[PDB]
Order: sequence, then structure tokens, then C-alpha cells
Amino acid sequence: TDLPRPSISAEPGTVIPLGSHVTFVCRGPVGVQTFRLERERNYLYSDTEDVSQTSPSESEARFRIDSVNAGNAGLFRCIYYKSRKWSEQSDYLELVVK
Amino acid sequence: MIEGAAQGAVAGEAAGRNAIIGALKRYFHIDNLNGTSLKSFFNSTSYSDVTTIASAIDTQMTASCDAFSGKIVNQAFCDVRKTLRIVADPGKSFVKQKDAITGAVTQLVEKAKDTA
Ligand SMILES: *[C@@H]1O[C@H](CO)[C@@H](O[C@@H]2O[C@H](CO)[C@@H](O[C@@H]3O[C@H](CO)[C@@H](O)[C@H](O)[C@@H]3O)[C@H](O)[C@H]2NC(C)=O)[C@H](O)[C@H]1NC(C)=O
Repeated sequence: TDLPRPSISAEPGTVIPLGSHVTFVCRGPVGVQTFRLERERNYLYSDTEDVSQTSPSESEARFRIDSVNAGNAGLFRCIYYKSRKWSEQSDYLELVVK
Repeated sequence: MIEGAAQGAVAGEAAGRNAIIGALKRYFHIDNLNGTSLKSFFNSTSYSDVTTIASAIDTQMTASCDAFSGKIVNQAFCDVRKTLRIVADPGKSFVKQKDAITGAVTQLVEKAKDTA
């Protein structure tokens, strides 16, 4: 309840040419133990504990795909684990590959 | 005489391997483990070795149900994370995948030998 909602962004953007790179950046509060990047389904996920505290109140984790294919297209969202509880999920982000 | 004790011994080993293989296939909806068929997988490792199988299933689940890989051919295998309450649920404590798999494999081997 006390955990703020994480946010998800994509760099350089939501539209990636076939074969090019993309990075999903998950941002939450300081002290995130684990960031989990989920697909359209809860059971398809990747976890990371390398969370870098950028500012005294904001930490982030990066999930990078070097070369996207058509299967990477679709929805992604972030959720983080802190103080013995999962936070609420972020909004979904649609990745478009062209 | 001597070669029936032989065919009897491998008939029993075959029925045990078949029991655990069926249980893993029906519960995890997987046909291959650690780069090889489950029949080939059980030529090298024991049929009741909960630790080895659970670690191999954990490693495969982390590798085949990820956010990077794109299209996942076998959704039913990844769907087991929902059965074992491994998917993140806001407001609740962490559930480690390896531990839930270990408990599941424990039940499955007990059930197979229960068949025996
Ligand atoms: C799971 O897959 C791995 C391969 O990705 C298999 O691992 C290898 O298993 C063999 C035994 O069958 C190990 O033994 C031997 O190691 C010596 C060196 O001590 C080497 O000279 C042999 O050629 C052979 O490799 C080997 O160390 C082991 N390697 C690794 C990285 O695990 C494993 O057997 C598979 N498990 C099942 C149940 O299929």
C-alpha cells in the first residue's frame, strides 16, 4: 500500500526497427531489492537485482534487448519488491517492431 | 533363469522411470529437460533425485519463460508459475521459484513411488 507505483519507459522509443536494440527502464523508490519485467502474461518475466540508485529518492533497473525480432513486440510492465511486499504493477507499455 | 532376473530388473527400472516421466510431463507440460529428452535425462540421474530434477526444472523455467526471448512456444510450462503462486502478487511476500518447484517435485516423486 505504501509502495509507490513503478513506471516503465523504453529507449530510444516504443517503435524499434527489426534487428535494432531497445531498453526498458523500470523506475521505483530507493531500496528496491528486485525489479521484475513482465510481459502481457504474469508468468513470462525477467528479474534483476542490479538496481542502481540514481537519486536519493529514485532507483532504476534496465532490461535491454540487443536485437529485437517480431516476437519481442507486445506489452511490458514493471513491478518491484521492497520491504517484504510486491508493489502494484506499472501500466503496460506496447513495443512496436517495424 | 539368470536373464529373466535381468529382464525383470530392467522392467522394474523402466516402470519407475516411466512413472516419474509421466508425472513431470503431466504436471509441467514439458517433454525435454536440460537439453535432452526426459528418457535420455533419466539415463544419467536417479529417478528419485528431487534436488537434481528441481534444479534442472528451475534453470529451464528461468530460461524459457523470460521477458527477453520474444515468443514462448510452451506457455503451459510457464503457466505453472501461477499454480505454484510464483507470479508477483502486489502486497505479498516473495515466493522463490526453486523452492516451489522443489515442493512440487517432492509431491510428484512421492506419487510415482506411491504407484509402486
Ligand atoms: C545437463 O546438461 C549438462 C551439459 O549442459 C550436463 O553436464 C555434464 O554432465 C557430465 C556427465 O554426464 C559431466 O561429466 C564429465 O566432466 C568431465 C570433466 O570432469 C569431462 O571430461 C566429460 O566429458 C564430462 O563432461 C560434465 O562435467 C557436466 N558438465 C556440466 C557443465 O554440467 C549434464 O550431464 C546434464 N544432466 C543431465 C541429467 O542430462
